[PDB]
Amino acid sequence: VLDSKVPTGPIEQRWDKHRFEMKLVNPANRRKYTIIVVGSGLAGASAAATLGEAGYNVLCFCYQDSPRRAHSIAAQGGINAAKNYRNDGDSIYRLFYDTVKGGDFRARESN
Amino acid sequence: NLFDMYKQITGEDPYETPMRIYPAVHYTMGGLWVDYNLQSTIPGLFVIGEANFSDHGANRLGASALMQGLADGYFILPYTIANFLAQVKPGGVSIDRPEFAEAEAEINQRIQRLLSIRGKRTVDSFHRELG
Amino acid sequence: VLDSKVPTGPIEQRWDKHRFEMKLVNPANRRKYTIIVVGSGLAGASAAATLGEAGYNVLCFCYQDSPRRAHSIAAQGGINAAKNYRNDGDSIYRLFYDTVKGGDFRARESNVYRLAQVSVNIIDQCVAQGVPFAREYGGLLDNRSFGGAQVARTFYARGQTGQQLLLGAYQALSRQIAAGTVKMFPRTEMLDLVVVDGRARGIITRDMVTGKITRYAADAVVLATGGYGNVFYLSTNAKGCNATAIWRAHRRGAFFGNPCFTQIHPTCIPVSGEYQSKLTLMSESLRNDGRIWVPKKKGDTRRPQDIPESERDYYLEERYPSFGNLVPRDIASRAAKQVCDEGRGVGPGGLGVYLDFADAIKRLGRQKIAERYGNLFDMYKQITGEDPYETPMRIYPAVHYTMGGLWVDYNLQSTIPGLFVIGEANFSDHGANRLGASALMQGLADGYFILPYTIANFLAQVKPGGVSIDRPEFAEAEAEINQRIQRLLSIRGKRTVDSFHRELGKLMWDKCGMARNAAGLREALQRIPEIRAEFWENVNVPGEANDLNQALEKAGRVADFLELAELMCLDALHREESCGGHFREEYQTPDGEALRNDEQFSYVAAWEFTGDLAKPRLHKEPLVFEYVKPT
Amino acid sequence: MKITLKIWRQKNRNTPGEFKTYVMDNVNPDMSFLEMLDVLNEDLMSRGEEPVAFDHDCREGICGMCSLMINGVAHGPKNAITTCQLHMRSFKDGDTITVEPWRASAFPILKDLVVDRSAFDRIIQAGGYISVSTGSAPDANTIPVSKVAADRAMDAAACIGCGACVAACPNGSAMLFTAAKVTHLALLPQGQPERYQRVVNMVAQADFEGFGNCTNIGECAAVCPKEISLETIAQLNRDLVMAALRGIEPNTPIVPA
Amino acid sequence: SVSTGSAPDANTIPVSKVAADRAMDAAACIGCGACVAACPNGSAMLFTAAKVTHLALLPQGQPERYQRVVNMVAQADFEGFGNCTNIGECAAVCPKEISLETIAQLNRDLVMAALRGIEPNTPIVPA
Ligand SMILES: Cc1cc2nc3c(=O)[nH]c(=O)nc-3n(C[C@H](O)[C@H](O)[C@H](O)COP(=O)(O)OP(=O)(O)OC[C@H]3O[C@@H](n4cnc5c(N)ncnc54)[C@H](O)[C@@H]3O)c2cc1C
Ligand SMILES: Cc1cc2nc3c(=O)[nH]c(=O)nc-3n(C[C@H](O)[C@H](O)[C@H](O)COP(=O)(O)OP(=O)(O)OC[C@H]3O[C@@H](n4cnc5c(N)ncnc54)[C@H](O)[C@@H]3O)c2cc1C
Ligand code: SF4
Ligand code: SF4
Ligand code: F3S
Ligand code: F3S
Ligand code: FES
Repeated sequence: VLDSKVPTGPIEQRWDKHRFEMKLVNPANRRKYTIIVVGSGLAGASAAATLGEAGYNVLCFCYQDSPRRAHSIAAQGGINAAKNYRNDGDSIYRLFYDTVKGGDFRARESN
Repeated sequence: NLFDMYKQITGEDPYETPMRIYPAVHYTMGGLWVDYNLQSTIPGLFVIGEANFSDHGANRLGASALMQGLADGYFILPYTIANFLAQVKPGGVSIDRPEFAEAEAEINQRIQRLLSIRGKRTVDSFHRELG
Repeated sequence: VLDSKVPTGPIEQRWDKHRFEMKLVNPANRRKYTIIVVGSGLAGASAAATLGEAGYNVLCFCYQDSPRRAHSIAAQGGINAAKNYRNDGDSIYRLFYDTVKGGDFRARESNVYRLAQVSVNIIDQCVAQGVPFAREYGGLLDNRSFGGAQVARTFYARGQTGQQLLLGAYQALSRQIAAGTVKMFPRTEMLDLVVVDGRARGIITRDMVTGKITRYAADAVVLATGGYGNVFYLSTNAKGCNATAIWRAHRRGAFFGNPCFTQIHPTCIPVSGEYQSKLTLMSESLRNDGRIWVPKKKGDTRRPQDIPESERDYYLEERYPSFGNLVPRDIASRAAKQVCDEGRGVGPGGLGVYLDFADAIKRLGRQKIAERYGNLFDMYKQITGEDPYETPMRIYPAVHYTMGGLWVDYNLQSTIPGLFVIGEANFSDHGANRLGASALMQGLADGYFILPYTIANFLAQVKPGGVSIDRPEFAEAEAEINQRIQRLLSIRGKRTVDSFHRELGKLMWDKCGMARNAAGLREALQRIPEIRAEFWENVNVPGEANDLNQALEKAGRVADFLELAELMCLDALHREESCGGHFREEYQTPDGEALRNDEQFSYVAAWEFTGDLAKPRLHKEPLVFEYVKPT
Repeated sequence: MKITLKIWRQKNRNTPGEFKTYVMDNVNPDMSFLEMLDVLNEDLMSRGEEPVAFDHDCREGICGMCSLMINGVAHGPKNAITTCQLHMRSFKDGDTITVEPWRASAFPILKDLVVDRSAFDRIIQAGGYISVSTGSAPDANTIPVSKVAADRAMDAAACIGCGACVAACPNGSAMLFTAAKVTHLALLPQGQPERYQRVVNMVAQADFEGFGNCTNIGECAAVCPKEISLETIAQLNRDLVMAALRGIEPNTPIVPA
Repeated sequence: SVSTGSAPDANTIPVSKVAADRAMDAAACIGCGACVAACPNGSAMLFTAAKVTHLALLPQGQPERYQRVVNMVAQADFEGFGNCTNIGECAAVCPKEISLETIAQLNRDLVMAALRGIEPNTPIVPA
């Protein structure tokens, strides 16, 4: 059986509640852990960089000559954010609604 | 930029001749199922970016895959992976375990079998038929 | 009856709700109010600077040469904030939870949440003021990890964070002194609190250069006078740190909240003789890469490096096999005091234990150990004359912080209306154990972002002025102060002030220190009045009143300490439980940890001065935990 | 150790002072200098004499109020420390140690070894700050400060206000203190809006308080407990030249209260 | 050198459209190495200069720019690349038409860093 492990309560605080309720590794104890990151795209490079900053031992892999040759490099359109820098009604809730309706109601709302 | 690139790739100016287009598969919002912690069914295996199903549903919006990859990398996985790692002891598994040897033997046998077939069809021929 | 005056509703909005429901003073009406701020440390300097910026007339006092010479200039560790600049799960709720659990569920929740919630504004203000916090190479702020936290939420300015925080607060205070809103009176010691019509309406001070007794009147009085950790003679505090202001306010009607709640520091450089009274503390992290031991033979005259391993008593390794070499501070320090009391003589007076780094130096890189503890090792070699790389470093526990103090409500106001206590001088929101880097944040929060609102709420409900220094209350307080000074100067006894202070501190460290029991506290409660009578009959205070008489200031401070110690011992005997720094030997887990009685002792003990030093009146303030359940 | 002490004894500001000799038969090498003075004071009190008065709070080299001219050197023979951080292992048996206050017109002597360093307070009050009020600060990470600039500003900001630069300066100048504060605030982006005013004001205040000028001698840097460099004075000089080019004139001096 | 979580609001620091456009012109470097291949000296000057110019035209790259150029230039020496004779074959074959103005900007940065006495750090040795 699959446990999505989504938090309860209002959706606007769920992540924050989850971040409080999930355990932490001390910065001194992070050097004891090794994390393998297969992939160096936007996700992989972001993850490896952040986990190396945190203090973990990261093993990052890619099949290309360089980590920079991942296919995220080929993306042409921009990146969305719910900053409402244009005064056009955008919000985090509007982006969440747009992504839930655009995915045609086939994904978990909390994510 | 689009017209110059099209003229570079095809050799035909789209200002006079029609441009030719054809649909192609672009993205896969399927992938390994992950929970809210971005963890798959295997404990300790985390799938991020396009490799997991996650939160694009049946249709990924524009400019949302870069958003999702950068979100998983920068602001989600650092928390959920620490949540997983804080509940286990560090170390305790080396590459000398029998599981590593079994996986390595399987990989070696697969590579040897692939190199030893010596058939009359290329790899890309089979990939083209499959696609 | 104590009214905490905490707001209702969700804890995340309580402060905002309170800030809306509080009364306000118009900026035009602020010039009609005078506020006395006794103290110029982080709390006092921040408070006086903010109140001068607001437009009040501020009278700030300190006993030092300068406002910058206060304690809290010596704070080495950083200052915490719930900014999550490190992306490691930190939040305002996590800081509030960490502080409630760290204090062993012995403080009000609303206070702790408000402190954790304004820590972020504190850090913004300090960076704006020019506090040279550590930056990363990209130009942005750098965080490090402090004890009691699994996150990196500490902002630091090299190893002198408290100096730079106080320098920013003192620069704001200097700006307000230049603006004329604040009147600074350095080298002036508040000797009494004047209460008119039940309100704290003034103070009686003594200028310690000319000896002049002056009376000042104010609409409100703030006591940012720091902690009373020098009641134990041997402590990490500055030599002038005292309890005179809070004890005088307590005798005037302020309730002492949990006086027995005292903190210790494990790693402090021991004294070289009976003359020394200050123990220079060293980061608790020094222990992380060191081992604590003493020679098995009490009469070992050999060099500690020449002692064989089989001839070393590596206690905390044989004792407490679980969590060895990183035993909690209280357990390790109680063990150290027991070992030194048994009789070992590893230091000059025998009060010290060998924290050696030899095995860590061999195991790790000596260059990496240098990068870790270079400044600490250089300071230790400067103070003791011994290189910690070869010779083991001697350490001994010392009293560091006092979580107790005058009881204050959510408005930071004591049981005397118009008297506000901030910083270490009050009990407030550290509970039974103050987390690392939380006293700096508490002082700066009280100064910058809490007292400006609550003092305005108090002042908006009273008329400005109406009390001058010619009132009979001022004359009575001044006559009492003059009589006390004359009596101190006229005893002409055989023992010095420091002799009595040393005896009192020895008794307090032996009985009301880190290991407390009923019999020891009762012995101390019998001995304290005897020491007080011997002081008042046989102390030598040379010099005159109208002169720079440092012996007179020390005598006044010790005279207050002798009365405060009895209340501390009574509070410790009262609390039939262990919590945080308060440890009763008869209430503990088999591991030696503190065992709380949350059914019967889940409250704040505020003690009322009843005219009898042996029988103060206990007032319980019940504690309810709705967000951080005790466990 | 047997130590002879020639200590300045002055009754008050107006009374003329003189050196009094005190012989300490047993001095611990591990004893700090201030602890040795404490033992001497206890002996004097027991003998019926007036104990020596000296300023001290922290005994850690951070607060900055220990201020003793020991054997001709501010804060004693050993450098990069304070009077409190100086221990008797820096001396020998039979040594004679001359103990003095800070000698400066702007640092009046109030007692045997206690001076009045409030001129430093008034130098700070004359612009040695950032005129930012509580509640108006932006996010702490909005303005980037390079690690080099932050490190240099922390090097200058590490100033305990002891006045030993004034005491060791042949001219009695507060240029190291003033230059340290000017450099600390001028190396950060927050101190830019006032810096050219601030230096002028501060320099003028140091003139108004009665300090001398700077001959670029360098005893200030030699006796500084915090090893504040002479680059702070070079930075203050650059700031003052730039402020003169901009026509910046000093404000009214901070008069004592 | 910015860690994750410490970034301020995206509009806190203004970058002029001209500086942003020039830094995007330099930042458009696919790291193909064709500048090294077409350079008669085998020099990585166009790649290094493009990165230096991209990070030096933005305010966020100001805190560590004079160090960075020096380090980067030193690394290009350490790795075995040649020097720049200002020939321009690198710019002639660049897929992204990265100009020689990037190399002039790198040169200005290196001269300014030399005036400030900036010393290169320890080279990045291979793993
Ligand atoms: C042409 C194109 C244009 C796009 N444009 C946009 C756009 O404008 N906006 C948008 O939001 N999305 C866009 N997308 C989608 C989005 O960019 C992708 O989801 C993106 O590739 C996700 O990055 P990723 O980190 O998940 O994986 P990738 O970027 O694909 O990176 C995968 C990484 O894993 C490594 N790897 C893979 N398999 C292995 C293996 N077996 N062993 C070791 N390493 C391995 C690869 O080397 C690579 O480093 C576009 C996609 C394409 C194809
Ligand atoms: C070595 C050391 C390191 C520390 N490190 C840290 C750390 O990393 N983090 C942390 O959070 N805390 C730390 N602390 C504790 C903390 O910095 C301070 O001890 C305390 O919390 C701050 O006190 P305060 O601001 O309330 O007042 P104080 O700084 O104690 O100042 C009180 C003021 O009252 C004035 N005053 C005037 N008249 C009187 C009178 N009659 N009686 C009394 N005072 C009078 C004094 O002159 C003084 O200026 C450390 C303490 C020490 C000793
Ligand atoms: S500059 Fe140095 S010597 Fe002068 S007051 Fe500051 S710390 Fe003391
Ligand atoms: S040729 Fe142009 S795009 Fe390729 S590496 Fe050199 S500078 Fe970058
Ligand atoms: S010694 Fe004096 S002359 Fe200047 S450099 Fe120092 S203030
Ligand atoms: S061709 Fe070569 S010499 Fe310099 S300008 Fe280009 S790298
Ligand atoms: S007593 Fe504080 S610097 Fe010496």
